[PDB]
Amino acid sequence: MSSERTFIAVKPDGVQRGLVGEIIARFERKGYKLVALKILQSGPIVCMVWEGKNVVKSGRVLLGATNPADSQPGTIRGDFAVDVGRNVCHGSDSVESAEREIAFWFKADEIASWTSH
Amino acid sequence: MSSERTFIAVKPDGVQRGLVGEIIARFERKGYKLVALKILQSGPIVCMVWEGKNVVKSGRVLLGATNPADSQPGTIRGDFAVDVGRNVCHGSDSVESAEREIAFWFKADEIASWTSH
Amino acid sequence: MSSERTFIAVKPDGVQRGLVGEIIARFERKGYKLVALKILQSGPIVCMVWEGKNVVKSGRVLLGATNPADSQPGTIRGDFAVDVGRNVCHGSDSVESAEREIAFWFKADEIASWTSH
Amino acid sequence: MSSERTFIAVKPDGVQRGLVGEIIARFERKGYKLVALKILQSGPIVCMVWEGKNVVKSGRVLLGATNPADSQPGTIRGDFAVDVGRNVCHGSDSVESAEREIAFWFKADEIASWTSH
Amino acid sequence: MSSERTFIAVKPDGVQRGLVGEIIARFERKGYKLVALKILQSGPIVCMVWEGKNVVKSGRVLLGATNPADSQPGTIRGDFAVDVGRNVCHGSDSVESAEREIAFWFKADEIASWTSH
Amino acid sequence: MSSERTFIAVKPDGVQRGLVGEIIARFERKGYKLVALKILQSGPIVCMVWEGKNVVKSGRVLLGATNPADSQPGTIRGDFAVDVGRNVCHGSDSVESAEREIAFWFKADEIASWTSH
Repeated sequence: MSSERTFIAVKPDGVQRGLVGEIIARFERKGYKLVALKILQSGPIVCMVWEGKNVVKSGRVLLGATNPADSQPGTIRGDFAVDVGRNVCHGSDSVESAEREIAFWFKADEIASWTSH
Repeated sequence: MSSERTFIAVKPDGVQRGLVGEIIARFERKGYKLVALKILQSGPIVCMVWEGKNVVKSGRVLLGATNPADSQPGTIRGDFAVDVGRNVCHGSDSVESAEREIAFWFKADEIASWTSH
Repeated sequence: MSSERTFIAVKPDGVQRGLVGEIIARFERKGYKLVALKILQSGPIVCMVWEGKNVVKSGRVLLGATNPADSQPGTIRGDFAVDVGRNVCHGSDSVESAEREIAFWFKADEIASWTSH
Repeated sequence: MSSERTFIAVKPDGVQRGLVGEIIARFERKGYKLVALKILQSGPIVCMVWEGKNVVKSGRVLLGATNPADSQPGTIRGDFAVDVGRNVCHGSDSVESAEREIAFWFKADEIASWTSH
Repeated sequence: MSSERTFIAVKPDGVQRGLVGEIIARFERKGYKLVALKILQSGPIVCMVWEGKNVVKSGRVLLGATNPADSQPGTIRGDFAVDVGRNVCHGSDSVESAEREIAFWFKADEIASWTSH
Repeated sequence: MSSERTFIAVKPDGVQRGLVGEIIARFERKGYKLVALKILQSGPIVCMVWEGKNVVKSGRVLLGATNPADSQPGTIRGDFAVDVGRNVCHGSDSVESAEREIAFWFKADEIASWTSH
């Protein structure tokens, strides 16, 4: 509707195979503003937050069905995943649980903000 | 020689034109391990730290001569910059000042670490 | 069926974000012959005409549903548009109105022609 | 289920238009192990064999419906074919006829094998 | 220095092999404003005009030395040409003969103009 | 001068990181005819033979200086290698030793041949 946020993350298997550039770029080219980032340490992981109108449903469509075997080429699991264990990434589930996800990972100051062009 | 670090950053004009995916990927494909990331707010900026043997001279070669007019296609300023004012990025200058740069921006815990494959 | 023509165009928002290369190439790689081009001046716009068997339905499938929110990644609105106001391009609607569109924009001589390989 | 094989091949029209790199890479990036290759001489052709869990249905989804006019952008016929005569490639049909196809083209020794990472 | 123009063109062999998308995009991504286009009919050809500070020397560096055998990968002849007969394109020679080239091909009205972002 | 051959090969580290598509395509896009292929089994390896006028010096320029630290972005070692141990590939050394290399690996029949377009 306006200025809604959502939460993506990159599982240990993505990071390890060299995919962090690829994911980030697909979000840039759609039009969505990036607003916080960091890494953390099984294996390591990358956390982010993306802002624009509908970022919630759009994200889910970019990623592809959660069971690789069901997803479509053109999407991220469609071009790179094979099983549900090793499925490369997680994206925020609903315009509610965006918050329980964000607020549980990102302290107040970390989130920046600015106007685009 | 081994396990040396260096410091890249993405200027406000890069970020604004949608280049953060592109830069990150060129580092992934050469072989170098990524080890910390964050954003900050003129305009916003992205900070990183990359680890492997020679990451210092390699980085400089990936970016291209500081005066766009002098740099070569195939590199980052060669494919995307036109003048020295608006030149997209900064990369660490020497195996010394890597530190004065890192330590001045990144607190102890932020830097992670792990073994690759 | 044979040697049918159609009419694509690039809205002011496409042109402004730097997409004219991208669109043109997707038509080249499918197999379709290009046969006229020009630019014009809100904002500026790019006009074209493409020839082969079925170019009409194929074009529509390459572009994606007119409401970005409905279209699929892999297509042009799927990878780059977010709302219906700012939806990047227009493609010819039917094997009839191809003409009312062409003939209304392109004078007799402008249309070239040649044999391929 | 485990360690199943399948058989892809590249028709004379693919080879002639310069597509052998493109096809091979789409298989590499999904995760599947390559295990034999060769060429042969109408026109010439390229034969291969790919191994992992489900390689059979996955292959078919990567290629797209056999009638170009029916297939979806993001897939190989979706991005490059126009008619059913000149449709670029053939991929193995079922977990049975994988064999009648393989064994009819590839002598015992040609098939290699190794462990991945 | 400011707002200088230059003249690129695409030879019959480029056009025929499917390169018009590729060339145009390399100019878009550097930063230069596009300002007129058309096609014409041996074989057909594509004409253009590009505007920004230094577009003259930059163009020449993007294309590569005129003798393919001498040019460097990363540039247009470096990635696609083999001999000097069949060398894909022509780019304007000097900030003078930009004019004798432009004015000899493009009537007054065809050249548009606009402000960017 | 005409119809000279040369010999490329892909080391175990290339194959393992998923590069066989990438290499092959760079040869396709320059213009050179492919004429034999196979695989073999430390680790496995891929062998090939490429034909056109000057394929010998061109190949060497596409690959980059043998010491990664010396080579230039835009080339294959420039974009992907870091040390001389793990340097991804080998390409034929001179218009003589093309033969001692070819003939030592490829039996008479394996080499095909055909006319292009």
